Amino acid sequence: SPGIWQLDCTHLEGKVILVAVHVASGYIEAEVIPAETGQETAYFLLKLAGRWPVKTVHTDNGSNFTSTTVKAACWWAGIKQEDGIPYNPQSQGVIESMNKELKKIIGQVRDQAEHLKTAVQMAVFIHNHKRYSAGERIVDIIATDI
Amino acid sequence: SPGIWQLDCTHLEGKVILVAVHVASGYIEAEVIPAETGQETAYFLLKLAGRWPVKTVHTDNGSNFTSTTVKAACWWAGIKQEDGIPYNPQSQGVIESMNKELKKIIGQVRDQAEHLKTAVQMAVFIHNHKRYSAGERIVDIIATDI
Ligand SMILES: NCCCCCC(=O)N[C@H]1Cc2ccccc2/C1=C\c1ccc2c(c1C(=O)O)OCO2
Ligand SMILES: NCCCCCC(=O)N[C@H]1Cc2ccccc2/C1=C\c1ccc2c(c1C(=O)O)OCO2
Ligand SMILES: [Cl-]
Ligand SMILES: [Cl-]
Repeated sequence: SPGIWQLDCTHLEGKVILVAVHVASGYIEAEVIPAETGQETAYFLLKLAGRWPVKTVHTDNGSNFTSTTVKAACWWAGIKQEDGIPYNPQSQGVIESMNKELKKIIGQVRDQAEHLKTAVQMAVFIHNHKRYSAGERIVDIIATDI
Repeated sequence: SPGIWQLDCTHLEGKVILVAVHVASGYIEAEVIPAETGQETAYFLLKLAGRWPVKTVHTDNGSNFTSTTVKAACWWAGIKQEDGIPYNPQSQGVIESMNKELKKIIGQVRDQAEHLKTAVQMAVFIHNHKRYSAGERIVDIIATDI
């Protein structure tokens, strides 16, 4: 549980927002990319795994699950790559709710930033600090595990 | 102490590697940028502060300390922007040692990656996982503070 992350891909302004959610805490990292490719996903996962102890990733779709580049990154970083099938159906709705929430925050900050990527990082900040906070929960969870 | 970070800028392959070090743990985040500008530094700090509880940043030079864009980002993210003058002289040497270590790791992985940015993120991963590890220390420090 402390090492479980879920990938999530959402769209805004003709661009793609790639999100990793730490399932147990709701803590997120996110980036804007031109389109979701195996290459982009692989690089994103490498970044994530260097920063937090990522044991398992539930991939966001079958293309990323199949991607040899994503598989290479998961091998390199010691990540167990799994499907993201919502066997528990309240998963769908929670990811949906998070995308809606993130887009709302992005709209609330959008005019403070020239570029979407900046607004997305502002949204990450607000989400992870919002009150415990998600940032507090992830640290506590991992510390307890260690 | 749990909230103190130090910026560090080093060079490789005609490119710039921007590093943030969590002083109490040795944990790092890093990115490759074409050149160190206020814009790049500001964006990097926004990303960092959304991901960890960044209270104080010791800036890497006077240009970034002066930059209105960096000041704007620090204001936005609630970061106290400070100078990075090594009042304690063992700071210089520790940062110097870290840059040497990072470049060594980059060389050890460089052939596994087409692009420098990938090698740098591999180096971040190896550095933060190397055995406690820096990743374990930062989590414990912050958890104790919370
Ligand atoms: N629509 C009006 C926009 C006017 C811009 C106002 C303004 O200075 N924003 C600051 C606030 C702020 C808070 C935190 C971080 C950046 C920024 C800002 C700019 C900025 C800086 C670097 C970047 C950026 C942008 C960006 O602006 O996105 O993009 C990638 O690297
Ligand atoms: N001697 C040359 C080696 C040829 C490449 C070998 C190879 O497949 N590396 C994997 C291993 C690996 C481990 C972790 C993450 C990426 C990669 C790799 C590629 C890669 C993927 C996405 C990217 C990249 C690269 C990149 O290659 O940098 O760049 C930005 O997004
Ligand atoms: Cl946080
Ligand atoms: Cl780690």
